[PDB]
Amino acid sequence: RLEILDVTLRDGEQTRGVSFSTSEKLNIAKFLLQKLNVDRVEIASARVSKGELETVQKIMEWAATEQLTERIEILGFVDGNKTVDWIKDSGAKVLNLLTKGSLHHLEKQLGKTPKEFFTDVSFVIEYAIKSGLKINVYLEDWSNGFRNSPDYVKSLVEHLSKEHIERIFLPDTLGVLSPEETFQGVDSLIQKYPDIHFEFHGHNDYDLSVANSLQAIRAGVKGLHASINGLGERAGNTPLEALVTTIHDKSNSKTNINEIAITEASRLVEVFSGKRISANRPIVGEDVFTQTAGVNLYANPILPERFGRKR
Amino acid sequence: RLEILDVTLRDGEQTRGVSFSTSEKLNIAKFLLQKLNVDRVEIASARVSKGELETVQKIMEWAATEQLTERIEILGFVDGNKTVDWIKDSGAKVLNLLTKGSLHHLEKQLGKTPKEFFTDVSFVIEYAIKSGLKINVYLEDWSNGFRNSPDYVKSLVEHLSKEHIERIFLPDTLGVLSPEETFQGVDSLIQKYPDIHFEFHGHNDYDLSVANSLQAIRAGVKGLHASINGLGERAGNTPLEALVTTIHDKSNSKTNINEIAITEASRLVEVFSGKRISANRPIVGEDVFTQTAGVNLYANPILPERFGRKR
Ligand SMILES: CC(=O)SCCNC(=O)CCNC(=O)[C@H](O)C(C)(C)COP(=O)(O)OP(=O)(O)OC[C@H]1O[C@@H](n2cnc3c(N)ncnc32)[C@H](O)[C@@H]1OP(=O)(O)O
Ligand SMILES: CC(=O)SCCNC(=O)CCNC(=O)[C@H](O)C(C)(C)COP(=O)(O)OP(=O)(O)OC[C@H]1O[C@@H](n2cnc3c(N)ncnc32)[C@H](O)[C@@H]1OP(=O)(O)O
Ligand SMILES: [Zn+2]
Ligand SMILES: [Zn+2]
Repeated sequence: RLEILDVTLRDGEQTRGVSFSTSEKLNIAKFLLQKLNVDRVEIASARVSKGELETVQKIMEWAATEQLTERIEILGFVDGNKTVDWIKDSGAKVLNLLTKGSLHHLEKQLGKTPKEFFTDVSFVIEYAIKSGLKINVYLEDWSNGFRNSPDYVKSLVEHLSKEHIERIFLPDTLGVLSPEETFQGVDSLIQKYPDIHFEFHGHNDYDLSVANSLQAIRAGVKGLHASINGLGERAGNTPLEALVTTIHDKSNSKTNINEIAITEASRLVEVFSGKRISANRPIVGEDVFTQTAGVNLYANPILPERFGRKR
Repeated sequence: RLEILDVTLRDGEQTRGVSFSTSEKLNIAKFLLQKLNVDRVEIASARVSKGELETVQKIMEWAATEQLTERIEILGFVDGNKTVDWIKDSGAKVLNLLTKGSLHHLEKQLGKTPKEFFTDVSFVIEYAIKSGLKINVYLEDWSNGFRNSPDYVKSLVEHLSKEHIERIFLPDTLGVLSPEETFQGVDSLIQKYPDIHFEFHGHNDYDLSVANSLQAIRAGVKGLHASINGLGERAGNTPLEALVTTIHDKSNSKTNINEIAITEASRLVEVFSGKRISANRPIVGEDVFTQTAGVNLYANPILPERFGRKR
């Protein structure tokens, strides 16, 4: 009853020193969709470069072969026709539009009016639909936007509700929210728009992302974003492995993820990305199942074979 | 207004492949108390072995030299006179007694009665006081105990309240609590015993320890336990660096920790302990301040120089 969007290949790629080859991205994409069973994957950003375009084409060639094309998503921008054209040629059929979720960002980067910007947005969604694509919209910096420019944010959502988009994404872009705050901002929107599919997208700057994610689930979110090993730009995104385990054991909601493929997904991403995880990394670290001082008295609901390890 | 107990040298030492030399423990102890300014440090477990006894003696020799002896604490057990004798010779003046916080543990390990066990407990506290020591009591497995054997737990606390101990520790020994749960169990006790100093001690098995810790602060806790780099047996203890930053920015409570010594405390522990931290480790990872894709628009309250880095 909860969709899971993995942004490991995109948001996770932005990380310093990390860059996946076409072979690695295809390998990871196949695993997450077929083995780990994550609902969808965000494999790239449009207009990044050629090669990245080729990469998306191969994955779409494959994804088509497997009736999964609708499960791949591309991060795009409000640039008129450039993003949609790029995604059009890539082979991908889904665009996750990046819009300004804070009045502060809109003015300091674009220097536009909520009216002007909404027109630019409507064009892109308009042109995207016209081009056979589906659209999800990111309210970038929403975490700061609903706390400082709550009006701009309400009109932006008000505008997107009159548009034909699949989902609206509420990201803690700078990862500055506490769980109480995440609940407020999300509850605020879900209660005004009970018919829109919202998904929370947290970042782990204060090591609160999965806790925040839980509160978002309380507020009424229908999906969550996460990356393997919490790969991402700063402290990374919400760590997929701990989020799912936490959703399964500490919430009445469910997920379609196969807990058993969790250890391999991690090893895969760790090797290919080249970013080592600590031995104590929750659920997925090397020594996380080892209790040397504990002298089934100290049995934890977190067992090695539950995640495809030690058996 | 919130005490911080660092268990990096003890609970953190239990970790697989980790063992600090007398020189390293002294170095870390001095830094945490003098530089990082953590209220107290738990440097060892009594009766572990000789050498560890020597180590505590040197630190006490030093701590005395600096009028800090009352800030060092030793993990002890309910063994009659053995623990108190050991701590007596060590030089340490504070004992953190390990008691059974769950009826399940008491019976499956000791096979004793709440009455019998309380008598053994009262002896140790009795004999400890008689020996010039101060006492804090750990309700081991409390996280499972207040959810399954809430009665045993209420009498245990009821008994400890009639004793002359400094504080009572509420540990999520197996790290299985959600923030909502942590609030319930802690609020439950604080409301029955408004005059006792309770401290939460979380573990990061679900990557919820600092979120749990925040709720404990809500419930009315007066202190928190944590380890540098979240060092600890399984997923480790609550990560000190993220806890403090989170307490400072996301709660109305305060701490006496010097945020500036945070990066060095981490490097110190990482090297000496030999457990590498990931580059994305919140607040304290190598690339945690780097945003390569972010194109002061993306200014986070988490700056490098705030923690003694990049300047
Ligand atoms: C949640 C918790 O922290 S559970 C804590 C359990 N144990 C500890 O904290 C002690 C940690 N031990 C050490 O650091 C040891 O020096 C090591 C591990 C480095 C090397 O020796 P080990 O034998 O591996 O240590 P071990 O794992 O046995 O430590 C457990 C200690 O708990 C002691 N213990 C636990 N309950 C009792 C009790 N009721 N009465 C007496 N001793 C007890 C055990 O006796 C042992 O100490 P001792 O056998 O030397 O007297
Ligand atoms: C919260 C966020 O995720 S902010 C996202 C910002 N940027 C991205 O997501 C794109 C990531 N870029 C890449 O992966 C690149 O291929 C790299 C970094 C690997 C190598 O090239 P770089 O130049 O370093 O990428 P860069 O950091 O510039 O990426 C930013 C992109 O946002 C694009 N962009 C942002 N806003 C707009 C806009 N309003 N109109 C057009 N393009 C925009 C920039 O143009 C750039 O893409 P482009 O210059 O190729 O058209
Ligand atoms: Zn993001
Ligand atoms: Zn512990």
